[PDB]
Amino acid sequence: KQLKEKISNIGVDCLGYGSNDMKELFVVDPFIGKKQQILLATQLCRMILKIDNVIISGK
Amino acid sequence: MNFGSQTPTIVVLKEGTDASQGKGQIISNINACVAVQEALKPTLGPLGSD
Repeated sequence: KQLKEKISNIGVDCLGYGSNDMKELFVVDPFIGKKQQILLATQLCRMILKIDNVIISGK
Repeated sequence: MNFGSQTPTIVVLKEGTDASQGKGQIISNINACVAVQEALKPTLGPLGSD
């Protein structure tokens, strides 16, 4: 659907409504909040992948 | 004349003091530096690892 139509506010309806268009379902999120999910994730995983030596001193 | 039954010999260095002669120790010192060197071997370069 999203490849066909350019309207980009259709997602997964979890409450079981008959229509997936989110204009009528009253759901809104901030841009700064959804952006930080990608930024803090992709910036952390760079650090996770760059570890080769892993030394853990037993307590 | 003697004070007692026997008299054990004195160790020159203190008991537990490690010491060694020959070319074995300097090779061990070089191998010790190479052991520390191998930890930082793949770290060198832009594509290195933390």
